[PDB]
Amino acid sequence: MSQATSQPINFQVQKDGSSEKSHMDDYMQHPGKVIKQNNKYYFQTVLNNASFWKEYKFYNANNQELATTVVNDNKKADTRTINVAVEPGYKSLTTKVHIVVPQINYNHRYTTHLEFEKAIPTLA
Ligand code: COH
Repeated sequence: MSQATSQPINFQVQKDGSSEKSHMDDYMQHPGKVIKQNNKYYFQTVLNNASFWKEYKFYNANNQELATTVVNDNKKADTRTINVAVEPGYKSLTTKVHIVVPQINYNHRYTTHLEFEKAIPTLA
């Protein structure tokens, strides 16, 4: 068995090398969610046009890997809900994504940074 507690958390995806909004921010839903599940913490986020995201990896500011788990795939809406393993106090994530839109031959790898509105909290 598992027990889980959650609250909303907002964020903005910003450009590599910059504090500017990345257009990647438009491809994730807002706000996200922080979940505490069996004393483990997740940032739960919804990817828009999920079919375009060929690969994605998340890291903390110190380059540690943050495992992801798929919790929903909605074919009709073309969305994917994922949990990203995080820890209380995290303020930003680095993301590396491989985006492919084959009808327009768009095929690119990007690094961005996802900035939480406040640090991931401790939850009860
Ligand atoms: C998951 C995020 C994501 C998706 C789904 C996506 C899918 C799509 C898509 C779908 C049909 C279209 C028409 C575009 C069109 C563009 N993308 Co993106 N790209 C995305 C993340 C990026 C990133 C990252 C950049 C680099 C600049 C930035 O905004 O961070 C980018 C840059 C662009 C640029 C160059 C402008 C620049 O500032 O360099 C065009 C044009 N785009 N891309």
